[PDB]
Amino acid sequence: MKIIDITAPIYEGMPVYKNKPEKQPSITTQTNGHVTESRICMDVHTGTHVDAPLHMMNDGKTIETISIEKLVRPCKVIDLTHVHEKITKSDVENADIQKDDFILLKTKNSFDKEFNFDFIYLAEDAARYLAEIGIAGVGIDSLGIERAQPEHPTHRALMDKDIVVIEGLQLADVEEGSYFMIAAPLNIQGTDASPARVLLLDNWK
Amino acid sequence: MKIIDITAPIYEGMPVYKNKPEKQPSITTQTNGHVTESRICMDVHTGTHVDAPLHMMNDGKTIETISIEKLVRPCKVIDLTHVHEKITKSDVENADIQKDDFILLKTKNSFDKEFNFDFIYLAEDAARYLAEIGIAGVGIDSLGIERAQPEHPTHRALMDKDIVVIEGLQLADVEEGSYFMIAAPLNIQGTDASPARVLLLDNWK
Ligand SMILES: [Mn+2]
Ligand SMILES: [Mn+2]
Ligand SMILES: [Mn+2]
Ligand SMILES: [Mn+2]
Repeated sequence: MKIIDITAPIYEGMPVYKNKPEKQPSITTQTNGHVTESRICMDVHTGTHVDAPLHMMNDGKTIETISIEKLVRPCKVIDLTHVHEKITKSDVENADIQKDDFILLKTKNSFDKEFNFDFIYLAEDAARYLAEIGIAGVGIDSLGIERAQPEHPTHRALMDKDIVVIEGLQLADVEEGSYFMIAAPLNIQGTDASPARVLLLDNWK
Repeated sequence: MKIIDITAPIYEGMPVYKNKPEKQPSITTQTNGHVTESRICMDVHTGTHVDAPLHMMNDGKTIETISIEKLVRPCKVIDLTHVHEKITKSDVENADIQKDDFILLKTKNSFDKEFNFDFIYLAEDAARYLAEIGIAGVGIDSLGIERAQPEHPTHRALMDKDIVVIEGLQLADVEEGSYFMIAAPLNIQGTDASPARVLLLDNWK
């Protein structure tokens, strides 16, 4: 029984989207004696997080409306580290991908220590498939699940079929295969996302 | 397989320590058409959270040094909702509490939906016993594990023997007995605590 921690470290200087200074977290501390107490400011879309429909809608469901039963369940890691530029319907047709599947995608982003602007992303063609195939949720090892797609069709195509999106996974030391996924978000209410601790278990039970 | 969410909701207006209005979380939201994006600010000791040795020491370990192997593991939920004022050595001698047990304390705090200044707490006599018995960790259904104790002897007795302190649990709907605990902290580096999503499973094997 090994736990693989596939969560991104949160710290000032961490890889953030487009390396934008304002997307960086701040931690303030105070030590009155031996008592050390901190406060953290962070974008909900920081490192390992779970997107909610409200991101890409407006009467969109929040983080809260997505049940823990959908996040603390079995999952399948798909190795797409052979993929260049973007994941296409081709790369996900040939994989074991059924209805109510939670698929985590290990791509060459798992191996970038700093932000890469040309990160492998889930194209609309790939997402529209995944939606009509009837997957439960998709995780990507990238802070955003899509780029170079204005009107955000990838995102919109998942959250339309209430498919939970997990961004910011660190899947370097993970082998393609089925695992017990623990995707535990901060119990934030009414928001477009929540930062998450995502663990894999080799439970094989 | 039933998950029990024993994590407090995080929202402006939530119960915080002594109702200090500065300990309240903040959130800023932005809406370019249908993209919605948020930023949270919160005390790392807000609601359900894991304490680190740093709080109550300085050479003491930060919230990245408590491994997930001792936070995502079998737990014992002990009923002490018959206890008044404070938990004592007598109150934790009678219970099936063993070395390397992770013990979550259900008390009258779970049935308090607002902060109460007279909260049940773990007293030094009890925290010392649990320290020399060799428990792996103790969870409390109060935002703080002690009060009316200057020098913080309960904290220190436990963070001294690398015993983990988990605070802010919501154990009203939780029957005394064994569970699988997922105490999944936000992966913030070099801090005195980190907010946690704590889940309880009934897998029993
Ligand atoms: Mn995002
Ligand atoms: Mn997104
Ligand atoms: Mn605390
Ligand atoms: Mn504390």
